Amino acid sequence: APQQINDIVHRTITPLIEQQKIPGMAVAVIYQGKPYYFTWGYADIAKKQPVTQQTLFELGSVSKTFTGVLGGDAIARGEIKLSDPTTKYWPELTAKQWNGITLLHLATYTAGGLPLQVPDEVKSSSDLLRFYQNWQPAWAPGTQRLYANSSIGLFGALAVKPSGLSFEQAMQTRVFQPLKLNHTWINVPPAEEKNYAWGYREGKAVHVSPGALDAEAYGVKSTIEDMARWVQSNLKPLDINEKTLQQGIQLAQSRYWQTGDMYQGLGWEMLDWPVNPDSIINGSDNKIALAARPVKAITPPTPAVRASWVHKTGATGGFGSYVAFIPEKELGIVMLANKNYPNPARVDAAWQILNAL
Ligand SMILES: *[B]([O])([O])C1=[C][C]=[C]C([N])=[C]1
Repeated sequence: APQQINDIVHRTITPLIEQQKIPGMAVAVIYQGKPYYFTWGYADIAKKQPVTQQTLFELGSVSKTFTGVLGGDAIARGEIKLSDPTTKYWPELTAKQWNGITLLHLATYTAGGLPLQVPDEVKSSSDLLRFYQNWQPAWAPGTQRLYANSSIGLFGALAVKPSGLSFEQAMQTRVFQPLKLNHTWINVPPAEEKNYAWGYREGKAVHVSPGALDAEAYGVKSTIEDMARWVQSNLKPLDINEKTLQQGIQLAQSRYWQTGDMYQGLGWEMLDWPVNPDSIINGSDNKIALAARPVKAITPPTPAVRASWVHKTGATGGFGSYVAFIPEKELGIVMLANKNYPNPARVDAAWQILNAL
């Protein structure tokens, strides 16, 4: 890396690790459309295995970007519409609530109070349906934003319906492969197990446990290299050869709703650039990010705005990730750690480094 970049990263990251007590970390800066990688520490402390560019990490919520992108591609293919009511795809979903809730609502957390999480007692397809049928909304559709896995997960389960594929095959075929994310998995195969880092929560080594709609809402595992490649793709959609994906990417970055100074895409979250750092930093905090907030509709939605600060945080019980990019400046960063540390800290660091370029 050019010394500038080096200095920046090191200057900012080291202290973060030290303070947060992060066992491993990989970072990639995308500068002028070129990535530069940094790794630190361990992937597995016990076996003293270090973090490399091949180490796999749990994306947690950053999976939502993928979901949102696979959904846009489906839209671009003419297989679904955001305006379609949910029932068109899950006709058994017969209860009165479901009435006017469309794919758009689900995909954006504005359905009217769907829970953050799917209850752990929900296992079968039967449990699921019940869960849905019996859910009672707190608000009218399209009035209040509630960050929810059961909201977005559901959208992604249904988006792939017309295709005929399972969520995983569709992601693979339609997203991973075309983009050349060969080390990106929902289910990590045996041949890759050796590179899969241990999450660490309370000194204990942990892995994401399976659950309803996990693939769809938080099930991706990937590497710093593939992450960087994913960031490059979202930064320059137009260079993507596959029409639908290209288009699909752009739709995921479209602005459907606004709250405070933030806009809701399809998995992505964006702000206007330049941005008020206090805004994003503090906004990232759980108390704020997970709360119920009133939304204003953008009618019609605004197409992907080059001047933005695009991003998404993500976490599992043993990991914590962050991605941010500014299409207009051809810059981004990706931060992967095998420890779930505080959001604002991630935000602060990303902004420091990115502000410096
Ligand atoms: B996801 O893993 O529920 C997620 C959302 C917002 C912040 C973070 N760290 C994770």
